[PDB]
Amino acid sequence: DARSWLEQHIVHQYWTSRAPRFSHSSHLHSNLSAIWDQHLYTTDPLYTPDDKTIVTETQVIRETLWLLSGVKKLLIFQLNDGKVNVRNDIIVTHMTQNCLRSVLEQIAAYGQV
Amino acid sequence: NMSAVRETMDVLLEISRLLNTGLDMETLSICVRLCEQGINPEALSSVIKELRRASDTLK
Amino acid sequence: MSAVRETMDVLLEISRLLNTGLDMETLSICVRLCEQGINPEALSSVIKELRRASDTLKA
Amino acid sequence: MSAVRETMDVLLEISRLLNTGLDMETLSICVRLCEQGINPEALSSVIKELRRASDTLK
Amino acid sequence: AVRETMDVLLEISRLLNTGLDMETLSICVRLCEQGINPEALSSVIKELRRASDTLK
Amino acid sequence: AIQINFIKNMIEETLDDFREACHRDIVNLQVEMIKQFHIQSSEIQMLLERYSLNESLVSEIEKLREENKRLRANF
Amino acid sequence: AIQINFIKNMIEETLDDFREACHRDIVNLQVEMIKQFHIQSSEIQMLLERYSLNESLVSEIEKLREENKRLRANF
Amino acid sequence: PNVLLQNLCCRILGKGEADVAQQFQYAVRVIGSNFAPTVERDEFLVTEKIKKEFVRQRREADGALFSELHRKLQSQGVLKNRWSILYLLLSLS
Amino acid sequence: PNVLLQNLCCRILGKGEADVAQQFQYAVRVIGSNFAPTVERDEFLVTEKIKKEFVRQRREADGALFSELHRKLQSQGVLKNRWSILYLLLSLSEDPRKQPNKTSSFAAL
Amino acid sequence: PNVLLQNLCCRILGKGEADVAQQFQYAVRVIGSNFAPTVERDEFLVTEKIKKEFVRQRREADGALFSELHRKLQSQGVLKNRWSILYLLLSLSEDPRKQPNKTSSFAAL
Amino acid sequence: QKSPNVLLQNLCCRILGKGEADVAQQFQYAVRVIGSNFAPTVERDEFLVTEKIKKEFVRQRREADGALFSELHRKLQSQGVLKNRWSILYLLLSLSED
Repeated sequence: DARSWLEQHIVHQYWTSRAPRFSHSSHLHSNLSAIWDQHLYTTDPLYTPDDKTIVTETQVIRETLWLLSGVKKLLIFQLNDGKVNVRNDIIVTHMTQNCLRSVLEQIAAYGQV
Repeated sequence: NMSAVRETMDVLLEISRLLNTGLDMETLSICVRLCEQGINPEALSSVIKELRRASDTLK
Repeated sequence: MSAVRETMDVLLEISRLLNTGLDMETLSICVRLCEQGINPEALSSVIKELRRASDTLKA
Repeated sequence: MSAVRETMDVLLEISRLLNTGLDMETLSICVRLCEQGINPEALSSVIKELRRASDTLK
Repeated sequence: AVRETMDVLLEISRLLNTGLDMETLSICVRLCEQGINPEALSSVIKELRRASDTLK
Repeated sequence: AIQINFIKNMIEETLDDFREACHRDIVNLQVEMIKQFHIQSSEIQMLLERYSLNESLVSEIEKLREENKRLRANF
Repeated sequence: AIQINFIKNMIEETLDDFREACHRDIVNLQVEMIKQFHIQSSEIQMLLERYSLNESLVSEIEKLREENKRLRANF
Repeated sequence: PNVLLQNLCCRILGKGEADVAQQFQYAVRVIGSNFAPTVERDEFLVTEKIKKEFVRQRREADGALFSELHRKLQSQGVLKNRWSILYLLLSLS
Repeated sequence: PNVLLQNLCCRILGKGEADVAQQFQYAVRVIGSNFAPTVERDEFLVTEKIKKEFVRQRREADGALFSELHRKLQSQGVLKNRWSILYLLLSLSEDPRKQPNKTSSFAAL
Repeated sequence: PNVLLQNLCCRILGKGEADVAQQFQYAVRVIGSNFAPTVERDEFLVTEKIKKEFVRQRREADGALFSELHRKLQSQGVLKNRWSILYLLLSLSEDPRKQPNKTSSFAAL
Repeated sequence: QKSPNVLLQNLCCRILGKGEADVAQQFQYAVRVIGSNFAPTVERDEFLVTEKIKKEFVRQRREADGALFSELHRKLQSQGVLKNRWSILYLLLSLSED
């Protein structure tokens, strides 16, 4: 079946949730986002657990590498020409969402130009 | 962090008393957390209202 | 079959502007369903229920 | 005993005005139910459904 | 009463381009006079009509 | 006449939004009807299988049949 | 232009009183509908358990069959 | 309340406090849920509704009497909550 | 009441007397509910709705036939439930510039 | 219809070819309850609802575009099934402001 | 901790006035209600909801209460620890009484 062959040999989807998503690794240092997010869910009784698009290591970085010399991408919530800014739900497996954004905004500006 | 939850609880608590309600703060604090866990405003309203209907009948 | 290809390019413009959120393959199923005859109320009602269901199952 | 009968009697005249032939007995019961706390809206549905069933059945 | 009333109903239904036979209208008058709710009665026809279309 | 037709046409704009909100509400309502009947049907199907007969008993009628037959296929 | 906005708003206010009333009736209906389902389902389930008869009862019927047999020829 | 509901059923169907069980049970259910309101505790609003209905049907005279009768009941100072009983007779109108 | 609904069910669906079971049973259920219908004893509003319907549908004349035939009915002194017949007739109207859904093979679902 | 309704159940969930059984049987039941609609056909009336909706969500430009697209649509091929198609897209129409709460935290209830 | 179900159990328990298992049946009921499909009525404007609440105060002659609430709205927004304010404002709207 063409669909089951396509699901295996191409990276699981991140613009759609129809094919779930790599979100494991076996060290205890690479599950950091889940613990940090947990710590907050235990610590603040008012916490919104942000909904987040799972990556799937080094595929957000090739799409920043696309941007940097080519066309716009829709996993980046950019607006107009002078504002190229970062989508508000992208995370990498082993970094805090706040921490990760902080870098995506550096290289956002170097693709802004 | 302890101050932040408390200041938030307080601004809401002034407003609640003004629109009148038999509810204590502690149940109102849960509601914020239920909204924050998502959940459509009609589902949230119905269950709250229903609990109140059940309390009044019971006592 | 030539015909079948042209209609879908214009149709995909409306659906993406209007916010509907159906990929190509699924948009073809509904057009089949509407041609074989379906109540319009049922078709919208299922699509909305399957979508709500799918997001919860996943998460 | 007087007092309830006096409420029911006024109610009886009003029922004739609205062109409804509720019984004097049915009225006395209704005053007692609503006085203990019965929402009126459910109660009117009850009276209606039973009056209709009796009519069909005959 | 029945025949004359049927003749008038039949002509109205034909103006409406509404597929109804002679048989429906006569049965309809008889129910209406012994008492049938017009909402109930109507719903029965609408539904019966939809089923012959699904089957056919 | 002029103002009457202005007020009329605006009231219609508003009533269209309201009609459609109600229309949608019946669609949602129909979903709720059927989804609750579907849960229940599922509970009943399972319960009537359990309490209406002993699953225990049927699986032991097959066992004695399998044992008895095999004994006899050595005579 | 100004009188027009006033009348319009006034009609909007009456359409709010009614509109909010129409929504509330639906909401009541919904909450009741769900209620009738959970009540009816809990009664159906307890009731079905009474008349279908549990496994315990089934076993005692077999026990009685075993008593008649013993009484009649093993005493 | 239970016994009052039993008498109400008995009086409408033909007297008998037994074998009216099915219809009773149904009533109980009906009582046990809540039915949508228009008004809630405004005995005054209901008095207007009564009047309003008598003008719409061309039974104005009936409305003229009602008003007097309504003052007499007010004068006796009986308590049962007026709103609830008056709205119930209007609802079966 | 049943005897009559059954006859409506059987003639219109066509003879099967086992394919007409479903519609028959429904028909009993709707009539077995008890309610005071709304839009009853108001033949006047119902006549005005049909006359308008002929206007929308671009047949002026059909309204004029309807007024005449209607009056003819009043004069004979037939019907004790004029409104009801009128209400049924109106419900079932179709306008020949919209098309009702057909589907067949619906059964395989 | 069965192969088509089914394939919809597999695609929407994006996974499962018999793990979508529950959803299929459910879709079949729903479709098996007979809805009646508020207005059947007329191209102009459904098109208008979509235009008013456009204005209402502040996507005025797009609303302007949709009219070009509508006319275009007829010329690539004439539809007999348009009202129903145009409706389906209507009921799935959304506003560009706000989110629908969380529905990825709602599963845990 | 703060999962939807746990948060609901806390509600039932304290309001009915009894222990965890004595409110077990109303807890089952409650879950059925939440899990009913409800479609958002708010997909637009924090403002429009704030306006309805202000309308409620005026409607009951509680004008002073609307004057204070308006100022209080501005504060509620400003601390902004709530990201689903709108929902809360709707809940409070339905709980509006004299």
